[PDB]
Order: sequence, then structure tokens, then C-alpha cells
Amino acid sequence: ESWAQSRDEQNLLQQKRIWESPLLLAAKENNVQALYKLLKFEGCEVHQKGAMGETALHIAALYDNNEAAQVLMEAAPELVFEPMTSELYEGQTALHIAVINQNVNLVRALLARGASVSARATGSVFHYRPHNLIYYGEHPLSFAACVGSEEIVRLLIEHGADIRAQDSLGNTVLHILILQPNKTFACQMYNLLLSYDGGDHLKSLELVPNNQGLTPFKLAGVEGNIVMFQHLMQKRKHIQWTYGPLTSTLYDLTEIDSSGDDQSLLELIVTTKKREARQILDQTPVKELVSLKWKRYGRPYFCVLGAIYVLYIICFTMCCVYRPLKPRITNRTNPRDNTLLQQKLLQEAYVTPKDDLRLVGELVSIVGAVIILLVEIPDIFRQTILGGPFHVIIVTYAFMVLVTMVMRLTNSDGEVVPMSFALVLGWCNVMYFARGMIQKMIFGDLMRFCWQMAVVILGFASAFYIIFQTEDPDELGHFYDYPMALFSTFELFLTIIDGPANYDVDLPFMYSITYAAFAIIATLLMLNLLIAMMGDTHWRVAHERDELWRAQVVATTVMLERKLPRCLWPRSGICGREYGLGDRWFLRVEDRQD
Amino acid sequence: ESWAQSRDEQNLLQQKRIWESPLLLAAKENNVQALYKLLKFEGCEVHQKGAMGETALHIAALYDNNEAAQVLMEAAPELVFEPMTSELYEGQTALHIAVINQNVNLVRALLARGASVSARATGSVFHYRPHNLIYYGEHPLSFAACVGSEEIVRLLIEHGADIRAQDSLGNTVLHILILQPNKTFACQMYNLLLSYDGGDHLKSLELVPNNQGLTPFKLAGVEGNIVMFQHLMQKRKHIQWTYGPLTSTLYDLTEIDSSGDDQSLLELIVTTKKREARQILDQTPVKELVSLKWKRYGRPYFCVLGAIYVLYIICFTMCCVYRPLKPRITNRTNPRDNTLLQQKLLQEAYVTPKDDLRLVGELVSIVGAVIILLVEIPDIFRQTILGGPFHVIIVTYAFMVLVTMVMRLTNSDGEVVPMSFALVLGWCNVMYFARGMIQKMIFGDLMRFCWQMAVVILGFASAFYIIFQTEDPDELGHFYDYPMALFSTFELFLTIIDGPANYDVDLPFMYSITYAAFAIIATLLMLNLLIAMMGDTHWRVAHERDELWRAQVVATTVMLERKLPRCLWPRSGICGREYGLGDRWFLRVEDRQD
Ligand SMILES: C[C@@H]1NC(=O)N[C@@H]1CCCCCC(=O)O
Ligand SMILES: C[C@@H]1NC(=O)N[C@@H]1CCCCCC(=O)O
Repeated sequence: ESWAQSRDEQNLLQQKRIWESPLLLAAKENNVQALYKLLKFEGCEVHQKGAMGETALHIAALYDNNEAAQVLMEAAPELVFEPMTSELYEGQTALHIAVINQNVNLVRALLARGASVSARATGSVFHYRPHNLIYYGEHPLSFAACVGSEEIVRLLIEHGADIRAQDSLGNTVLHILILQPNKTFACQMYNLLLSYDGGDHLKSLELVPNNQGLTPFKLAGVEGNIVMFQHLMQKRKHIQWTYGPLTSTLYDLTEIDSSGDDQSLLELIVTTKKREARQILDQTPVKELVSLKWKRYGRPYFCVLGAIYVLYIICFTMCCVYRPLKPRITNRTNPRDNTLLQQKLLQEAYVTPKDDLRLVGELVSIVGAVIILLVEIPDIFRQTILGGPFHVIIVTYAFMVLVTMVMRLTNSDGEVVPMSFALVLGWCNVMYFARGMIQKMIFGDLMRFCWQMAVVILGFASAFYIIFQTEDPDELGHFYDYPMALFSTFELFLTIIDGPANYDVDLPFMYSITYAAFAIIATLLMLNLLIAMMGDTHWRVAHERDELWRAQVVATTVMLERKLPRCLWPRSGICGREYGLGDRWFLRVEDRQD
Repeated sequence: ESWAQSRDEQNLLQQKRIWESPLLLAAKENNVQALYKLLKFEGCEVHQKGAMGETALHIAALYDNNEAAQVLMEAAPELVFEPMTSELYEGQTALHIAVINQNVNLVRALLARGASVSARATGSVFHYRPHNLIYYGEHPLSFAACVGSEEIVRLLIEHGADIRAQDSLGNTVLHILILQPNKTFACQMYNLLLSYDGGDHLKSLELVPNNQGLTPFKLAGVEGNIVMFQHLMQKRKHIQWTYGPLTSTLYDLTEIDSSGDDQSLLELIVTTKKREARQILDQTPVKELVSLKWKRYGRPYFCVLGAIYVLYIICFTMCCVYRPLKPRITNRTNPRDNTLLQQKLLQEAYVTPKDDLRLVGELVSIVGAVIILLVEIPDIFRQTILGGPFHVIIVTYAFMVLVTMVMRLTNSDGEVVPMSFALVLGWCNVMYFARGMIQKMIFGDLMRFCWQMAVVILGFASAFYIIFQTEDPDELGHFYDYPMALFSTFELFLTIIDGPANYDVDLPFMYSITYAAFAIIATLLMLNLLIAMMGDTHWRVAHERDELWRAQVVATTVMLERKLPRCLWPRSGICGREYGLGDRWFLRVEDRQD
């Protein structure tokens, strides 16, 4: 008995009471004579409320009967004010129904009789829910703006409709227009509502924010309304001059940039689950913005921070390729003949000769891990991937390094399990740096594979080495040497080598786990390659393959700008103050036309 | 603080000084009364220079104010001559601004007052740089030809505009027109400028070359301007006769052929990084040219030179399959039990019985290598691949043969390393010979794979044989025989055989290197195959797959014609001298129309 089933039952139940009540039936059928033979002579009590708490006038307004409505208003002018007392339509008056149906004569008549232009239809039907086919708001002015009836709109303002009115979701009439399907026609209606504003700079209707802190301009970008966005952009751009085909226009660049508490358009576009907002970046005030962010400041800091990461990880493996080794003191090798451990645990490290060199290497692996946690853990409190899952991996990597540290200081046997996870987590997070025209697009996506593949093998050969650095190399000796390890793992990448298989000997728990993940990633990269080899030249889907990368580059650029300090990464555009336009920062864009 | 940021600041700074200076503001706002209330009565000093070193007339010219400009010229006729004293617009007069905006009345008025039609706008904005949205030149005549205003063009010639004028890049008005987006409309403007030429055969405006030695016709081909190219081709073709649908036209074929110092159109098309010029080859005077070059002379000499290469390489392997062998004199085999060398060094060669047969074979491998260097090393001094990287490989191959020679005469142990590189470099450079309708296109690209694959295995099986010709065949005996070697390497091509793997035995350094390159090339050829199997029938992209090969065939044809001597490869077309048209060589082309 879902909700809907209820309204399905009520809509059927409404038509039943309309069938049953002759006053309500006559109001529906527009039976003029039957309304006089009922109201004037032993006529039913007028204030009848139907199945949906509707009056006879409500029914008269629903079906566009003006003759029958006018009879009901002259016999009982009280009704006009009565709202729908039902739960589905709590607050809806006969004026709401008259406005939506674009019954100008009935609207004009109800306004004559003094209908409330401020009545809030707070019924459950009018809620902004995916199970409601329309969302127009609460006030009757808001209904007229959505049906596109400019006649009713001004006719409502003439009778004192407050354009600043907000509904239960803190949405002005401007917010609701941007949430409408007919975008190209709502632009016209949007200008009509702005004309009736107070005409004052202060308390502007375009500035009144959503209950979720969204001005209509900002909501247009988050909702992916291209038509309303470009239209709203006209009010906030200034043409400096026109030199032949060139047009140097100056953009406002205010609500489209940082230093919103978190309120940047850019941050709202990259963090929303609306794909449709992906396209807002690509508009002519915004695309120029992020491309300049990325050219200088963006691309260099990414490669610098990336190169630092490359060194911080190659140092971690430098400490892993040479980790403390002990012999199999134990004779237990002889029992469990399957066992092939030459197990190493050592706390002989303190006395040091080529041991201290690692220690400072291990110390770097720790101070970098906490630094990683010092910049990402305070960031989860204030979560989307577009960039890629770099942040999820970068914290779990430092988690494994800290565990391996806590694994040490206890001389625990399972040192390998958390230490091996950090190897793949560390390196595979390197190929996220990979971020730094159909053919050129074939070669572009191919170099990303060569980048991702060499990165994967440098994390799994590193891992596979540790897995078998303890075990006997006479049986299952694929990785006796890092150099071999690399070359074996490389060949294992392409299925050329029957991967490391033994069955008489009990191989450690890690291999059967680390190799299973290696076998999957190696095929996905070989599958992500084929799609990049066909998908590039198969259609203009390449562009689809394309923005996504550009959208990822933008998502990364916004990330860099959040922690990097103010001294680095200066603000975009040019500030306006002396030069004399100014507190807002402006972007200078010039375009050629042909 | 990039350059651009500067001009972004200056354009904002200009509008500030315009805001600040009432004379400059009135010149912008076209305030006629405010210009009289300032110049006639205690008016500001006129020769005010703005933020961009601009006069009030410059500002008056920028925004199309004629009433305000006429006031400034009658109150101070001096201004007309003043150029922009700024660095961004050094040299720009008010006439330049009037010409671009197509303000005929202001142009006519400035010419009345005697404006310089030879003023060079040498500012940094007007430079031919990718960060400038337009490039029109320096002189005001050159501005009018680019905006398409034929009225201003002739109006400038009437006042003595030199059509032969060249800018800082040695570009005539003809050169600049070909560098314009609107190609179909610039053809019309191009004819208007030619009419005012001296009318003499000598000192023709179409013959005045670029500062980079490019006539406008030649520049059209290098820039890939199809519309200007076909248009300029009309002036240099002659219709012999018309026999029904047939039309035997005779083409000039002068600036489109060799014996330019290096100045052939063809050499300029094949060596430029402009893809767009790829399409110039395919025009109806040029496509007929290269196809005749290729049919006879081109295709045969390529196969002849190719067959010679095939023999010169099969001889090098003939000396490599049977190279001096010595035993492991040393007991060192017993130490380093991993070592599996039956190492051969010998200087017993001099005494000879089936040894001399190789020596003359080795001697051929040397005289051919220097001959290779005798034809490519003097060619680097006077670098693009289209043909493919054949030249880069052919020199490094001879480099390895010379090293192997220097490796000999020293009895060095590492003989194998440079000698094995020459094997793959020699053979894989053979499949460049591969150069010699969707389905037929499927079978066409498939035979190139069968050509490239058999060539690859004949270079790596040759290499793998040498790598294990010294090592023990009882362990890792994939290549004990060239015949086996071939068959193993063939199977290793298709991943059928777990490639040569051993871990108890220390395999030589080369295998882990030569096999890694074999594993990559074998997959790319199996990936270049799939794209040729789908890409052929997936769309008319096959053509895209297609010209590229035709463009490579043309690039190879131009290569052959450079070193081959004059006695071979006669000149294309027919010479004109008695027959009596002549010093230029002409190509006879007849076309049917339907
Ligand atoms: C037709 C019903 N009868 C009536 O008197 N009011 C209702 C109007 C239906 C509108 C439902 C709008 C929505 O889907 O939210
Ligand atoms: C508008 C500026 N003000 C002015 O007096 N001259 C400038 C003209 C701008 C042209 C820039 C051409 C280019 O991009 O190179």
C-alpha cells in the first residue's frame, strides 16, 4: 500500500464523490440549470467539501467551467477563500487552479472578488519530489511564471503579488524558473519578474539565496541549465571595446570563484552528482577561467607535488627491497615439509652500519605518512571522486605504513601483509599523476597506458619480491632479485609467463591474494586500452571520452587551490580596486567572430 | 605575471584613464557638447596621451564616433598624424583604427586630412603570434584587404598605398590574405590587389617572396589553403583543347617541383608539421604529378633498393649465424654454478678454410655500413618522419656494425650486445619496404602484417640465437638451431609458448632485454592488426587510414629523387623549349566531366 496507491485510490475516490454529490457533479459537468435548481431551490448546502476537501468552486475551477463557477461565486462568494482542506492539497485555493489552467476570465473574476495572491499551497502534491510531475512552488504568482502566462503574471503583480515570496524550500520565483524544462521560454519570463523588483541595488531579487544557500545564478550552474546560465551571464559582463572582429568583454567572475565559505560555482559543479552540470564549466566565462588556472600554477604544482610523491614512494620501496633479514633459526623447516620459510625477524637493527641509511629512509616514510594524514584526514570532516580515487588510496596507504610501524616495535610475524599493501597503494596512486584530433588522441590514450602499466609493475614486482624474499628460490624462483622480479612481473603482465605456480610447496598467503589483484588490473588496463583504441576513432564519442578528462583536470585544479597557501597560487582575474570597479575580480576575455 | 596578465591589466588601465580624462571620456562617449565646452573654453590640452599612448582621436576612432572625431580633428588637425606611442601599439595611427572598423566616412576624412597610408603598426599586439587573435600586417592597406572592404582598399590605392609593401616578416598583402580564415572571400579580395600591380611581367607582386623564401602561391600549399591554392592554380594552367567531355589542360608545374635550392612545394609539404598541408598533394595539378613519379621510377627503384637491402641484411645474419666459436677454456664454469657460458672468443680466424667465406661477407657488412653512413650522415646536416623512422634506424644499425668492428680488433667479451642490436635494427628496417574498397583494404592491411611479422621474427630469432649460441642448450634450449630458433620465436610471437624462462641458471643480460622488446612489438602488431580489421569497415575512416599511406608513399618518392643521380629518374612533365613555351616544364592532364 504505497503512498502512490493511496493517491491513485483518492483520485478514483474523488471522481466517486463528484459522481455522488450533485452539486459537485454539476460543477464538473457545467450544468448551469442544475446549479440554480439546487442553490436557489432547496439546493444542497454549498460549503460541501469533496473527497479532496474541495468546494464546488474548486471542482468548477478544475474543469474549465466559467459559467458554472460564476454561478457558485454569486450564490456563495465565501467559497473563493476556502482552500483545499485535504492533506494532498493543503493550501490550494480556487485561484491556484485558475492560474495554471490559464483561465484569464476566472483569474480576473477571482481577483475581483479579492482572492489571496499570497496563499501557500503546501499540499504534498506540490512538493519538490521525483514522484511529482511538476514543481511550481506555493504562491499563485509562482504558478503563472511556470505556465508561461505573462498576462496572469502581471495581473497578479497588479493585485499585490510579492515577487520576493519564498516557498518552504526557500526558493524565490527566480529559483523555480531555472528548475523548469522549457529553458528557452523561461528566460523570457525571467526578465518580466525582474522588472517589478524594487529597482534598488540593495535587496535585489537575484541576490536572495536558496535555503541551501544558492542564488538563482548559482543554482543555474549546479542544475546544468545552459540556457538560463548564458542568459544570466549577460547581466554580469561588460564589453570594453570592439576592434573589428575582436570583442574584449569583461566578466564579473564573482559567484564563480572561491572564498565562498565553500560556495564557489566550481566546487559545486565538481562535487555534484549531476552529470548535466559538467557542461557548465565549458561556458565562455568559465572555460577561460579554469584553463588559465591549469596552464600556469595548476600544471606545474601538480607535476612538482607529483615528482615529490614519486620520490617519497621510491624511498618506501628502497626500505622494502632491503628490509631486516634473519635466518630460519628454527628447525621447524624440517617439519611441515610444505613450509618454505627462511623467515626474517630482527631486532639487531639498532647497531648500525648500512642499517642507519634505511632508518632515515624509514623515518621519511613515516613523517610523509603523517603529513599525508595531516592534509587528508582534516579534509574528510569538511566526498566525490572525479579526479579518481586518489584520496581514498592515499589515506589507506599511510594507514598501512603506520600499521607496519605498529607491526614493528612488536616484532610481529605478519610484517609483510600491511607492508605489501602499502607498496601497491603507493605506486598505483602515482599513475593518478597521469593527468599532466582523433589520432593524436590515439597516441594520447596510449601514453597513459605506458604510464599506468610501468607504474603497476613497479608496485606488484615490489610486492611479489617481498612475498618471496623470505621463501626459498629453488622452487618458485620467479622473484629472486628485484631486477628479475621486475622482468618476471612485466612478462606476467602480458600472460606470456604461466604465472608463479607451485603446488607441492606452501606459498605464503599474500601471493594468492596479490596475484589475483594483479591478474584483474592487468586485464582491465588491457581492456581500457582497446576501448581507447577503437573508441577514439569510432565516433565523436572521443569527445565524451574527452571532457571527462578535462572535467577531471578541472576537479584536480580546484583541489590544489584548497590547501596550497595564499602566497602560492594567486587569485584568478584582476582585482578591481584602483582601477576603480572595485571589490570584485574580473576576467578579461576577447573573442574573434567570423 | 605573464605577459598577458599585463595587457589584461592595461586594457583595464586604459578604461580607467578614459574614465579619468574627461577629454578621453568625451571622445569615447561621443559627447559633442562636452568636447566644445573643453577645447574652446579652458579645454584640456588636446595632445593628451592615454594609458596606451593614444590621443583623444584614437579613442574617437576606436568606438565608432564620427561626430566626436570630427570635432577633435577641426580643433587639432595635428592629431591625425600621431601614432600610438605605447609598446603594445607602437605605430598605429587613427587611420588603422578607422580602416578596420570599416568607417568609410572617417577613413575618407582622415585621407582628406592627409593621413599616412604607409604607417607601419609595429606594436606587439599586431605580431604574428598564436596569442594574438588576428594578424593583418602593419600598413593600413593590409588592414583593409583582411576586413574584406573593397571600398577602403581602392580608396587607399587612390591615395598612394603601395601594394608591394612588406611587413617585418617580409609578407606582402598577398601573403597575409592566404593566412586568413575566410578563404572563399579572400580569393575575391586577392584579385582586386593584383589589378593594381605594375602590369609588367618583371617585378610581379605574385613573385615577391616571403622573408622565409615563400611566394604567396607556395605559402598557400605550405599553409594548406585549398581555396586559395585552386584559385592561384587558374593563373598557371592552360587548356589545350576541348573534345566533347574531355578537357586537356596543361599545368605550369614550376614552383611545385624540385631544383628549388630546397624549395619544392613537395619538399615543403612533406616536411612541415602542418597536417592541413597533407591535403594539398591531393589537388588536381599535384596528385597527377606524384602518381606518375611513383608508377614508373618510384615503385621500381624502391623495390630494387629494397631487394638490395634484403640481401645486405641476410648476409649480415649469415655472418652472425656462423660467428667465431671457442670453448670455455676456463674452469670458471665450475665456479658461479649459475654461469652457463661456453664462451667463444677467437683470433684463430686468420688461418682460413670456411672462414674466408664469412670474411668477404663481413667485409660486405662493413662497406655497406659506411655506404649507409655515406648517404645519410651528409643528409642530417641539410628532420621529419612520415616515411617512418627508417633513417633513424638505418644509421644506428651501421653504428652497431662499426662498433662490432671496433668490438673486434680488441677481442672484447661483449661482442654480442652491439652485434645483436644490429640484427633487429637491420631486419625491422626491412618492413619499411612494406610500402610497395573496404574489403580489398582489409586484405591490404593484412598482408602488411604478414610482411612485418615475418620480418620481426627473422630479426629476433636471429638475435635470440646469438644470445643462446654461447649458452648451454640442455637448460633453456629454445634456440639450439636457427631452424628451431625461428620456429620457437614464431610461436613466442603468439604467446603460445611460455617464453624462454629459467631461474636456477643465469641467462645472459641480452635476453631479458631483447625479449622485453619482442614482447612489446608482438602485441602492438597484434593491436595494429585489430585496428586495421575494424577501422577498415567501421567508417570512411579507412580513407583517413588511407591518405596517410599515400602521404607516406609521396614522402618516400621525394626521398628517392634527392640522392638518385640525374641520369636515373628523369624530370617530370615535358620541357617547353622547342616546343616553344619554353624554360618551364609542363604536365599534360586531361579530365572527363559528367
Ligand atoms: C486533479 C485534482 N483535483 C483537484 O481538485 N485538484 C487536483 C489537481 C491535480 C494536480 C497534481 C499536481 C501534482 O502532480 O503535484
Ligand atoms: C582596443 C584597444 N584600444 C585601442 O585604442 N587600441 C586597441 C585595439 C585592440 C586591438 C588588438 C588587436 C590584437 O589582438 O592584436
